[PDB]
Amino acid sequence: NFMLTQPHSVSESPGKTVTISCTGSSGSIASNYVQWYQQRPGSAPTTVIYEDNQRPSGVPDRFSGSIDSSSNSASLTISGLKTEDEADYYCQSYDSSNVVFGGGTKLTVGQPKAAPSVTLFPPSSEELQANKATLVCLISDFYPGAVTVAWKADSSPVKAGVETTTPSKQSNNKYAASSYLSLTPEQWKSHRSYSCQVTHEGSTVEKTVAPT
Amino acid sequence: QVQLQESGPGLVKPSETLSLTCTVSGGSVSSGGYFWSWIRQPPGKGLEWIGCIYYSGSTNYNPSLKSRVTISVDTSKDQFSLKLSSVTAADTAVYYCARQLWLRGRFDYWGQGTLVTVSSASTKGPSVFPLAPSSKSTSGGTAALGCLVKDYFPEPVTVSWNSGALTSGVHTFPAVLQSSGLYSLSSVVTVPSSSLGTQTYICNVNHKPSNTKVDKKVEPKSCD
Repeated sequence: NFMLTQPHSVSESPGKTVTISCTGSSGSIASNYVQWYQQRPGSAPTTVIYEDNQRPSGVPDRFSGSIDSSSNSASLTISGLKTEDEADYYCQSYDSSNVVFGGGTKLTVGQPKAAPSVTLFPPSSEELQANKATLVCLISDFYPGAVTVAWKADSSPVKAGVETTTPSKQSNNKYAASSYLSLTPEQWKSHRSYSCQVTHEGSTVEKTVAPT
Repeated sequence: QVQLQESGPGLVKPSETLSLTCTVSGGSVSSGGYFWSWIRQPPGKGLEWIGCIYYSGSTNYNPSLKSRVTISVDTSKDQFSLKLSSVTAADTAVYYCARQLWLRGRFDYWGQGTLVTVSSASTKGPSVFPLAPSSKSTSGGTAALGCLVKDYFPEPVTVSWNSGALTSGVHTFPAVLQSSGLYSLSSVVTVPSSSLGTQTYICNVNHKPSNTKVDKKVEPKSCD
């Protein structure tokens, strides 16, 4: 029942010094060796330090680790933050024949807000011939990446069959998002109009479509 | 030096048996007294230790994953494989085979992580639908058109416009799980409204696991 407690998010400006903790609950940190792993998103982890004080050949000297056995918290000191240091940090132990990892630290360090361009299309006739219908609402070129979608059937809000995507960074540093409303062909022609409303930073951008 | 390469299918159904094999090139499994361990990592979560093995029959497993992990070493093919039983939907993690020498030490060489996603239902073909632009689909001097990729399994799907000729303004969106199992996404491109009726735009949706390639032309809406 020995776990390694790590801060979820640690963010500081580049060029300064930070301290990342790794706290053991039951077992003492001085009992077993502590290994720190620094992993890119979408890449295999690489060991940034091991044996609690000695740096591997290839990493810079700034990655320094220290052990404070009195408080049962293992410290990793990083000085002079850079762009490539923005990664996940995990601390490792051994306990007793059972390797235990850490929670994970989000090392972090900033963009002009962008208006959410919004476009809408009605379901196609080919989809209607397949006894299906889907209303697609898309949000793009916006910042900050925090948008809320709300479908409308003329005036009644629609919640069933609503599928939306989390905002994703674009090539021009902005964000992109989507919204899908699965619907039956009979319900598409039941209402006079269908509209998707996008709320971003208080402002609302609304477009509407109709069966034509 | 030495390297680790994993194999096996990237999909598994719930309540089935997982078969992931990690092969070693440039070294020997039995020589060097080098341990071997498997480590998984869920997307957005921390690393999780599954178990470790020696070239002999010595083995150890995590208490949370006990009585479910079966790992064997075959020296003749110079590789080791891990078998998992009673796999669930919470087992979706990136599996790394970890060449590690010191049991209390470090995994100095990490293999590339294979993506494992508990497969639901079965691998099914995508349903591509055109996304017709109109007068209400344009805001200013530019217009937006695209293609809808709906009801497919499994991930991923590659969408290209005009066989890759159009890349500027093309946005590919991550998939989202529908109300019942299946996935859905779309890919759109922003073009000036003057080139609507004079330029032909064809989306190319490819689904390799289901072996389906669909080319769908996108045209402005015809009112009926």
